[PDB]
Amino acid sequence: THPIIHDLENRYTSKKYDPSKKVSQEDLAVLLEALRLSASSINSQPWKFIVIESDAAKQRMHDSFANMHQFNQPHIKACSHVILFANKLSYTRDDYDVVLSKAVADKRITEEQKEAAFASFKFVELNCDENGEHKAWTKPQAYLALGNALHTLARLNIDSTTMEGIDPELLSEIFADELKGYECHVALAIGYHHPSEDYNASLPKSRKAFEDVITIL
Amino acid sequence: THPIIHDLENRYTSKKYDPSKKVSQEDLAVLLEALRLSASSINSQPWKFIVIESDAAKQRMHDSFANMHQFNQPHIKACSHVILFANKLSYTRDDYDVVLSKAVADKRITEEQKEAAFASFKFVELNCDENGEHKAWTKPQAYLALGNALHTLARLNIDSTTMEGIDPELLSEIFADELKGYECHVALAIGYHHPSEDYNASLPKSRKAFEDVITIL
Ligand SMILES: Cc1cc2nc3c(=O)[nH]c(=O)nc-3n(C[C@H](O)[C@H](O)[C@H](O)COP(=O)(O)O)c2cc1C
Ligand SMILES: Cc1cc2nc3c(=O)[nH]c(=O)nc-3n(C[C@H](O)[C@H](O)[C@H](O)COP(=O)(O)O)c2cc1C
Ligand SMILES: O=c1cc(O)c2ccccc2o1
Ligand SMILES: O=c1cc(O)c2ccccc2o1
Repeated sequence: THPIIHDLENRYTSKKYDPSKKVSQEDLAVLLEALRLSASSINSQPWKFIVIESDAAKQRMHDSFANMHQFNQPHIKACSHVILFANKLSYTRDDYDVVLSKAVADKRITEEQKEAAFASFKFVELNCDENGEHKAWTKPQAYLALGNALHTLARLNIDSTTMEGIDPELLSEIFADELKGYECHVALAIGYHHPSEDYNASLPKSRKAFEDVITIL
Repeated sequence: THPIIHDLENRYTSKKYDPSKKVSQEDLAVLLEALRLSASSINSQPWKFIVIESDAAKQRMHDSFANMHQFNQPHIKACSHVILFANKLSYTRDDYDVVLSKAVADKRITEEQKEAAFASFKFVELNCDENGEHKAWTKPQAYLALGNALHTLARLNIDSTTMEGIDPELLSEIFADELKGYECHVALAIGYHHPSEDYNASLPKSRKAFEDVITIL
């Protein structure tokens, strides 16, 4: 099988973890750097990836399922790490300056061209919603990073469970300081599936027929 | 360098294509199958990938830049193929029926279980607009597929240019029948960069400091 297809046909959504296997620091570092290298509109990187690693952090995450989507709760303490994909509520010219400044430092643009580079920010200004927030534009960038992450995990042979069945309001309360100026609509548990109780590991993958999703013109 | 990091450090946004090189059908088939295998919330697959391959289709795509984002227009005819990432405006039970029916046909589930599988559709009603549109939920799923595609292209060593600088309104007119019931906010040109005029090929990649985007708890 072609290596790319093999990876995408073999990755799946784990439904039960093995609490005695942890992701190595070597593998976790690759995943985190892969997330950092994700592409985004105008190199905005309007995101923050929060890694729930410690027992104390896991308890806090565990508690965010207090009143909603409890079918996802058992994974928190059983898996190795949980990653929160946070997207910025509003993206300002100041946030953008952080990017442009770094670009001047990395030698991709000149300080003179920097001011000239601020014109690409108009693209952000046009995507400003009712309340003056850009969350409808920043959230999709974070999902792009998530797609990158899922492909990355398939290559490292690490199991995962993407989760939209979370409580964003309660997460913003529990991780108050960390999610300041951001929102979190999706989290990702990673680890190693349970050898006998992860029933999804044995089910066939199902997707729509090629002609139902692809059109060639 | 670690294979995953090498791929992500070496892929970049091409700013000029070589019109004499096309993507092979073998490579195109891998990319399209990779898009099809993308994960999505509840396996909804609320997307359609439209491939602009023929000269006639390229002309239509070329014409969608008549009003705006002219800086992106030259790539259309120069590159090999353009892929439109379309997301569904509203996701219904009939839409989910198609997913569940294919799941049954894929032996993933049984007809009896197909009836109980619709209980997962409750999560789609949770993203219904005041207008009844789920575009704020479907668009992020399409961006996840895009993140998957960008990683896939890095593995195949094919150049690309993601494009949000497009005209969704003009696209809806030009690709009237193909996009009925969908919207398209991002397209992707693929091909091979111009050997000497693609200036971005020689510029360093720039991303925010690890500490600025990643928090470990
Ligand atoms: C954005 C997103 C959110 C999802 N949320 C959940 C979730 O809350 N719980 C879980 O069990 N699975 C969740 N999934 C898993 C999907 O059901 C799964 O990706 C889809 O059925 C395709 O199956 P595979 O992932 O097994 O290929 C989610 C997936 C995506 C991409
Ligand atoms: C969603 C999205 C839309 C983008 N739109 C454009 C576009 O219209 N034109 C183009 O030249 N670059 C576009 N880019 C490219 C980004 O500027 C580029 O990904 C970011 O600067 C990081 O650089 P790299 O992609 O070279 O790593 C887009 C990227 C993303 C992910
Ligand atoms: O030069 C660019 C680069 C971008 O990332 C971009 C994004 C959205 C709109 C237009 C754009 O123009
Ligand atoms: O069983 C599932 C599968 C999903 O993909 C999902 C998505 C969002 C909310 C809850 C969910 O529960």
